[PDB]
Amino acid sequence: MAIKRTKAEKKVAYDKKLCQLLDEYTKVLIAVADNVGSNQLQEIRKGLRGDSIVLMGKNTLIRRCIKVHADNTGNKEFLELMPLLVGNVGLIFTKGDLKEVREEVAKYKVGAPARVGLVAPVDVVVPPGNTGLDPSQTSFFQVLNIPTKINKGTVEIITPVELIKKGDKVGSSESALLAKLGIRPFSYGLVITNVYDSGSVFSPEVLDLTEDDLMEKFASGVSMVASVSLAISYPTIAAAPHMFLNGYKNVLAVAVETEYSY
Amino acid sequence: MKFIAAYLLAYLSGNASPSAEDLTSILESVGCEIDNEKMELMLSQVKGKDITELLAAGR
Amino acid sequence: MKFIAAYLLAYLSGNASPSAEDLTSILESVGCEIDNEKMELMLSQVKGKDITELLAAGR
Amino acid sequence: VACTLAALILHDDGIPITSEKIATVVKAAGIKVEAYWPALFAKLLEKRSVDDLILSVG
Amino acid sequence: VACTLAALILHDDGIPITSEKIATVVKAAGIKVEAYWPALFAKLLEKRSVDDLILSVG
Repeated sequence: MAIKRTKAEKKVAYDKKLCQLLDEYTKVLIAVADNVGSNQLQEIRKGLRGDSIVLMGKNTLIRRCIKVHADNTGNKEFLELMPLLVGNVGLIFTKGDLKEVREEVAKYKVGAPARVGLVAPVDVVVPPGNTGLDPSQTSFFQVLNIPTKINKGTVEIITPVELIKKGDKVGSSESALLAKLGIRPFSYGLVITNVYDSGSVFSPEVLDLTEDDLMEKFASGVSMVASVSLAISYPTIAAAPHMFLNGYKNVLAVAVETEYSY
Repeated sequence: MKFIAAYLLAYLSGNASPSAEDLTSILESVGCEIDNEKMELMLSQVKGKDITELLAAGR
Repeated sequence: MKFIAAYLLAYLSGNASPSAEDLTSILESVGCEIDNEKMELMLSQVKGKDITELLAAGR
Repeated sequence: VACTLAALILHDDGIPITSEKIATVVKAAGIKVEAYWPALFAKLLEKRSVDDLILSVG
Repeated sequence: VACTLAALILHDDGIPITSEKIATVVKAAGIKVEAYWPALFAKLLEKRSVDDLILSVG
């Protein structure tokens, strides 16, 4: 901080402030900015700062144990699964629910051009089409493994393709060429490692929150209710017209294979 | 089912479907013991319904 | 499933589906231990949804 | 049809679709017995899977 | 229907669809018990494949 000379620069003082801050809030989430820039963090911090707020510290961040030692639960060093802190983590303490926080943080991420030597967080692709750039070193794009040609006196990318896969490092040359193209693939913000609320520990697979899949299971589950409702004949309001026909359909049917005309 | 065919059958004759007068009588003529609880939900569901209109969409 | 039928059942009565008040109570009345994560996911998915509109397409 | 509805109820109740059984349900309804229509009906229903026909139909 | 939803949850949980079991889920919901309606419901559900009915329906 601004006090650059030796005076604290605290141990137990900030950890005590961090202590009351866990004890103050129902939900504590542990998150990664490391991908994110400085301003970019402030603006995500700004949204959270209205709702209820987040802190950084170092090993003084591991002291989820002292808060737990104060209360009775299981969000700490001891009872937890494997402490989900990773390097360059902060702690977000909140009034806000875990699912909602995940959506807040995960859903709205800020786009940010890739970096040389950074591992791609997701597949990076280039689109086909004219760059609009005149003839020059098109060769650099080919070196990168982007097929290119001059069409109509302009350098154009021949076809869409994945330049690099997820988990693979982005070469320097690649980054530089993607940047010239104006391509901004990566999404940065605070990644969620874990959330604690009310005696339970939630991991990022939980927090990315399915949600269409229940709309199909609800519609199917309602169709399971509805099905049961038409065929069963059990009529309070919905089920009731569908049943009447089941005695008639079965009869109307009974006319079709057959050999009365009446 | 028993209940659906029995009140449908009474409906073709033009006879009403009441509890004791026709619905139990048709089911008792089958040799089966009826329910009062289904017979009252089938009768309660029937009230204020036009059976002829519902058949007319078929479904 | 347990969770889908329980909040659907509460929805017919007109009762809301919250965590402890109705969803755990219905599942506990079944005699089953409710998983908090499954309840929490269902409540979080429900927020800001019109259950009546989704039923109205049926799928 | 009263005769078709009588057949589906007799199968749902678990009783065979014959002239006596159709006649008893038909009499309980109050509709007069006509020998040929129940006789045709039992004959049409002979050799049938009632279950397999019921379900189809456009 | 609260009674139909109660039946599908009872089968999913693995518990039999009877008057006691429907009554406990119905009470947890807060809906008053009515003897006729759960009794019809258990009776309608008697002799059924719940699994085979669930899937069809136009």
